[PDB]
Amino acid sequence: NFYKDAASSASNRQDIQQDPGKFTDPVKDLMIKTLPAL
Amino acid sequence: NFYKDAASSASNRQDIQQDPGKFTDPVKDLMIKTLPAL
Amino acid sequence: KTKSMDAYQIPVGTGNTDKTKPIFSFQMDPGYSSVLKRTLLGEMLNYYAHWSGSVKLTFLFCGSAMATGKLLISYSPPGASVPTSRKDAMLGTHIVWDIGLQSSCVLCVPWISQSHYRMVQQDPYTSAGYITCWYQTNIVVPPGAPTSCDVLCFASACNDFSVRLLRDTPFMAQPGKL
Amino acid sequence: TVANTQPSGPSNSTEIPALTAVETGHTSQVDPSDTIQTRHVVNFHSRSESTIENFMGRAACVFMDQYKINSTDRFAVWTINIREMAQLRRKCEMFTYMRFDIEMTMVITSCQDQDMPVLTHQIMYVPPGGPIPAKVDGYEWQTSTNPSVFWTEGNAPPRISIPFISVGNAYSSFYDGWSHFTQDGTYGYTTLNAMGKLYIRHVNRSSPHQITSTIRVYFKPKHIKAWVPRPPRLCPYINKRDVNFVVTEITDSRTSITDTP
Amino acid sequence: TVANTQPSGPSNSTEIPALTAVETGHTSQVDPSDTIQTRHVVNFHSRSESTIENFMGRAACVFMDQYKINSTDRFAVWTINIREMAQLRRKCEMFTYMRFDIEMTMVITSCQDQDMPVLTHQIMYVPPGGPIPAKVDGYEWQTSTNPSVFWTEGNAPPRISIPFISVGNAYSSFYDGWSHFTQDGTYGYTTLNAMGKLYIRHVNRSSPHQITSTIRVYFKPKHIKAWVPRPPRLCPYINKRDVNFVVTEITDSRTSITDTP
Amino acid sequence: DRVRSMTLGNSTITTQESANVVVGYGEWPSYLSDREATAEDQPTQPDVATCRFYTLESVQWEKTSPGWWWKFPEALKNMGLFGQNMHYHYLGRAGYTIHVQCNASKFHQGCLLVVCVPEAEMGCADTDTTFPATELTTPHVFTSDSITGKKVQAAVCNAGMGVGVGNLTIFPHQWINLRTNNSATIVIPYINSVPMDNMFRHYNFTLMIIPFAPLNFTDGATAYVPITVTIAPMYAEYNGLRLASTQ
Amino acid sequence: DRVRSMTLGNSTITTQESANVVVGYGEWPSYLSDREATAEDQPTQPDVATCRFYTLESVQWEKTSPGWWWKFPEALKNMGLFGQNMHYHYLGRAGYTIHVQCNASKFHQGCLLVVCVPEAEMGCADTDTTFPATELTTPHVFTSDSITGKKVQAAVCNAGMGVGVGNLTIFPHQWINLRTNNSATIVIPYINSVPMDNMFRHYNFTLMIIPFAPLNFTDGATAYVPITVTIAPMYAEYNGLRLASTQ
Amino acid sequence: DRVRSMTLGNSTITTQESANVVVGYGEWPSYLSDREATAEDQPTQPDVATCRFYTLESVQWEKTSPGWWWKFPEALKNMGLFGQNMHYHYLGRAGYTIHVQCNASKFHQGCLLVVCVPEAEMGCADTDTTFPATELTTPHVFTSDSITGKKVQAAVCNAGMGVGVGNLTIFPHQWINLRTNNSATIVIPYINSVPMDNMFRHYNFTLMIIPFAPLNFTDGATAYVPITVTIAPMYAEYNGLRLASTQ
Ligand SMILES: CCCCCCCCCCCCCCCC(=O)O
Ligand SMILES: CCCCCCCCCCCCCCCC(=O)O
Ligand SMILES: Nc1nc2[nH]cnc2c(=O)[nH]1
Ligand SMILES: Nc1nc2[nH]cnc2c(=O)[nH]1
Ligand SMILES: Nc1nc2[nH]cnc2c(=O)[nH]1
Repeated sequence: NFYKDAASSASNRQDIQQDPGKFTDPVKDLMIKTLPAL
Repeated sequence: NFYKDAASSASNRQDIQQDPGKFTDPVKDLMIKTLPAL
Repeated sequence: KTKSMDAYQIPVGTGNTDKTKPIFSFQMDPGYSSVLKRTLLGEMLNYYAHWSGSVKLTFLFCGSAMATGKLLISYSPPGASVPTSRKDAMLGTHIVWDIGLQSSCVLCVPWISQSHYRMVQQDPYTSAGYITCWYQTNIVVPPGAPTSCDVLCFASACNDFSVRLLRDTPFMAQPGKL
Repeated sequence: TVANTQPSGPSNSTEIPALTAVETGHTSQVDPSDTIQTRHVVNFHSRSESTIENFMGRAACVFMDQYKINSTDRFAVWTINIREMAQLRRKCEMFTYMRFDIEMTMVITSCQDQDMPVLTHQIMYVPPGGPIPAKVDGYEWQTSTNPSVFWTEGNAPPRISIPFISVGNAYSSFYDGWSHFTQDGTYGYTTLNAMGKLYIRHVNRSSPHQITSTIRVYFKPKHIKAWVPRPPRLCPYINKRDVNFVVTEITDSRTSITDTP
Repeated sequence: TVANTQPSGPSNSTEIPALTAVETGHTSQVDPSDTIQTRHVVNFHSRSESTIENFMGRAACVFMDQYKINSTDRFAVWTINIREMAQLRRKCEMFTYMRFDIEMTMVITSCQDQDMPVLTHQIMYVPPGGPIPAKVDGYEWQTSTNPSVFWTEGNAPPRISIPFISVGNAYSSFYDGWSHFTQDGTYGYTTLNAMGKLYIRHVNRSSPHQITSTIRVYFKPKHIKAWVPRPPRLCPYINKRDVNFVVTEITDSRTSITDTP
Repeated sequence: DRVRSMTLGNSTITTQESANVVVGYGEWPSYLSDREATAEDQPTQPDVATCRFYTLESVQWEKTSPGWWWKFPEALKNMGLFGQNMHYHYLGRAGYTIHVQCNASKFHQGCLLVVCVPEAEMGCADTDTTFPATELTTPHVFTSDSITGKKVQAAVCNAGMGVGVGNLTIFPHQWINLRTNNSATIVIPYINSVPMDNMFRHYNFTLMIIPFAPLNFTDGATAYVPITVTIAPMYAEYNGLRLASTQ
Repeated sequence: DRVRSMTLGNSTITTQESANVVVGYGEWPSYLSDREATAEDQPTQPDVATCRFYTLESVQWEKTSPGWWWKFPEALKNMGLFGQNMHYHYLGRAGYTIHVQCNASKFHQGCLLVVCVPEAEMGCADTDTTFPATELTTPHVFTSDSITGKKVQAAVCNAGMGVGVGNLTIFPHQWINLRTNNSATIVIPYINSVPMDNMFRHYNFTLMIIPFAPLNFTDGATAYVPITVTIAPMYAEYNGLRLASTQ
Repeated sequence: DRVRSMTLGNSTITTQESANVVVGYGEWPSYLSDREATAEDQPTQPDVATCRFYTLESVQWEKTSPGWWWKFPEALKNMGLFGQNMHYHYLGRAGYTIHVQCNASKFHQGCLLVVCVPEAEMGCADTDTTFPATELTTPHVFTSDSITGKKVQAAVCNAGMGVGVGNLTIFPHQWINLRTNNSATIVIPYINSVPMDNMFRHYNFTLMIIPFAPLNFTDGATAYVPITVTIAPMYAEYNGLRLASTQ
């Protein structure tokens, strides 16, 4: 970090995070893979 | 190492390895230099 | 039928004719295939050059509650021609889907590839197989229910799916100043 | 890395992973380990290049305009927006809200339509509401509090970093709403786009011959946070101040439902 | 370092190091210490410069083409392959499989066939399947996700590093196989060569006179792993998409088997 | 797990064949926190007067009906005290339990897409003009054709916002498959780039109901199959009292 | 306990209205043990190439259709790699998951007997001669009459083997009652007097599907009601490699 | 250490004057590991049905015969169950014990080079066209001349791949010197840039047999001296079942 400003920094490409649970299964009642859906 | 990427690095010229046994004598039954071949 | 709603629905009927003919058939590679290049799987895949992992096809049956049936959805890896009979198609990774209360089925295409990645563009070296559907038995409907139903298809990636080499998408095709 | 494939065997039981209900709004979480018999394979594949920082983190062209040396065609003005060019627009119109700070890189190439001495360029940025110059000897150009870049040709392109300068907690690619409270006036994302004009001119006073420079601005988003994903654009980009479109086919056609190459 | 020579003396015994059988597929491991009498010598000679990293690790020319400023001859296209030029081809056609990541260096020299202002060049790389430009005002040139290098003349040559972008576990110099599954279509290594086209143009809009630039791409392999060595090429390199050849003498001739200079 | 009940502010909803409620993006709505707020004025929180089920006008679903869209919060104006607190306040949040319900027999077939799209910025029918505000907001209908004029481009393949209509599955959504369920409940937390926003000039989301498989039935079955939308804001709070706006 | 799934060697079977699978005589099939074996040669065990679901040709079930029979293992020849390992090997075992499936509406009625009979030694139509091998093995149909000629006696009351057809319930069997289930799964361990036997000249069992209650439906219901047989060998192993036999 | 025996899958090989077996590049073949695999499907491992000795058609070795080449795996198609598992599967590995055997008297002389070359990408006879697939695959013969046409350039000095034929010693190879040995056994692990590859469109290696010292004998000795190739895949495994390919 050669600059004080945070916008004047390298892109944080290294970090890898993900939460696909908020898109693929956003349902309230938990749905088990094994069990029937209903 | 001034870059995060591994392809963006210096050539590893320093290391010197070799295994000439897999080309010159690839035979199954070991062949002694002293003994006759057959 | 493309600039309409009839592009999404797959016509499935009850009859005596054409029960030894496929219901549908298309390429499995989601980048260049004229069926699933536009899906959310294919839209995010066309920004990339390489792709790996299993895709899965989900089939929602949009018939009546009294109409029952069984369908054979099969995947056959490349090397041979398209399966032309149900006998040749039940040799690939298939599923016999009984249609009942659940009314939905997932065919997981199991990623049978020679290499670790495949090209999104169409090349012979890394080409995916074929996804064909067949009548396992038939669709059977009561006297008063409508005899022509249709299956609605879905496609998404599995948890081991990954894309590998960034490129530009060919879809936008800007002509000039906006 | 991505998830490994667990080994499975022949199964005959009252459990049904394949049977789902799409009408639950639920995407099935099944793997090929649930449908068929699989071997144990160790996936060393990573999703490092599909992240939003790697996807959006490439410098895309956002603005091209000419300005001549030796009137109002002597300098350029952009009134900053992403919507000038189609390829970066489709990446930014893919997320509803997205929060990033960008560095911009200019590629300034002068071309002769008698010898140019050397060309030095000024890229002055006025934040919204500032004084705009109407001439090259404007008086506005002196940058007491406006940021400005001076660049002489033959050097590296001018790269400077910009912070997240939006009023809201995120930039909005789409604004389904009106400008006035009576539901009147300007519709769409134009209302939210309050980022100042960008003024580019030759600080060379004149030239013996007509020299036309063109500038190419390249935004590269970094430190990117994106919310509420939406499908990519299908139909082209007729306008810049509105998402207007001619209706287009959803997908390329076939001859039959069974027809395949 | 290489192995030292152990001292030996006069020997008269039932052991025979010289006697071998080549028909065993076996190369004899004998030294001059086994055949004749030797002194002890300490070999400080090393094999550091015969390694694959030092042998292949030199930048070789792989592509030359012209593109003019002020049609389709306004920009260049390469559809990347090693096979364009003969000297690096013979080093890469020496190993069957080889895994390396390369950095490419461009040498761009503009020549006049009235004064050029300054020339800035763009080297855009489209990965396979991407949109190709058919014009200089293509619209493809804006590089939202294509890698691209902008270079103005009079500076250091543009060097960037490239990863191992092959689908397979190694690049294949040779592919004894067909393109289609019915043993039809394209034969040879062309089928495997799926690396995108390389597009080079002047980002200068025009010029008062005809300027012709030529580009020279220099691949230098690094982090090199090579498998299955094969003999070097004897006969020349008639084609680029196939290993086709006219039959040539194996070695230079003599007048007699005893004849020597 | 097919029967379900929702009780909000003296109004309960009964369903017996339904999928489970879908929580938009996995976040349940709530009141605005003290650290993410921006207006230093005590907000109005009428939890039982406004956060309750409001039933919109039902629409007839036919064999050739393309689809419908509503624009919320605005569609809920002049409806109960939720619309009165819009006219007197400048800011607002909510969380909109959306209960779309469409019943049929076991001899009807069809499949609806009930999708909530945040910021469905529509497109004008003629590409060079702008259309009035009465075009956006009896819900507006899609068309299985191409309209022209000073209107929103209400073709179905391009769902109005200019995308593939099959790709609207990325948003929080459900399906009403008439063989499985007769209702679809979607819970939408407050989604915006700003902590509070005005409810009149800004449409936080639109509710698109699009039959992918059209309605079909033989003779004798009931032809009138209506679709009813029952939307209930949740955790609604208001800020910026002033004189009532005339809209 | 009505939904069930069977996954064998990249081929799964989904059913949602079914009785539970019937294990023939309470023994699940397995590989041949070292103490009960007879051939000192390493057997071929291609568990995923042969032990998978193979779908036979479907047959139309009519109001007056008497019944059908298949003869296995032979019926599975020239079908996939299970039939290729027959032609190159002299011995063989398997365990034959038999999944017979026949769907209908709630307005169709009928009742099938899906019975697996080990060693269904048939009888000739004319009592003093012998009939060719093409008579035994499009499955052969029974007849609701008495045939004459150089044929298998395919009357239904005497099921071909000369017994009471109602007494075929002693064998491992299920029923497809169209009001209850639309499939019948029978698992058959290797039943023979010998540890391994040739698969061509010997028919270990036959699959008889006999409608006790005939198919009936009013006008408007679908007349074409097909019966599909999906047989999958299990724990199949082979011994005695040789040149391929031309049959 | 001159006598040797190789027993694979009910087929043994006896030799009494031979060099020891050469293991290609010092790696013995094996099954694909779980960390280096790419296809999540259970592979077929028929260890005794396919991994056994297959004997190709023998060729006559004359005083002026230039040489021969086979292309494997493809040369082993429609030969036993190793060729049947090619037609039904999409992927494949093996390890190919190659036993080339050529016997003579003590009054014959000659010296063969039995070399296995991975990826012997051949060259066309006319330098500007491409040759059909029947040219590559009765093994094709080299010529002690220069051919022209739509053929593989089968000159011997340039061994077809355009190198010095004396420099083919870099590959795993043996010599059949008729005074020393009458057989040459080469073991080849799976050598490819990919973990599994299709066996039809891709030729993993070719077997080149080139007499450096030609056959010579006086009158009275047997003129017919044949060369027999006995190739046996090892650790062969298959993936990707489908319908049989017609090739
Ligand atoms: C010489 C000084 C240059 C300063 C330039 C300031 C640039 C302003 C920031 C760019 C605006 C980004 C807007 C993105 C909105 C969206 O994603 O829709
Ligand atoms: C401006 C961006 C430039 C990026 C250029 C990417 C170059 C692709 C990698 C080079 C291909 C190497 C192929 C070697 C194959 C072989 O050894 O036969
Ligand atoms: N009733 C209810 N309250 C919550 N608070 C946070 N999550 C929830 C939820 O899912 N249901
Ligand atoms: N999967 C399974 N394996 C068995 N092994 C012995 N009995 C059984 C059984 O009933 N089911
Ligand atoms: N039989 C045998 N098995 C091995 N496994 C690893 N190496 C060898 C070998 O050389 N011979």
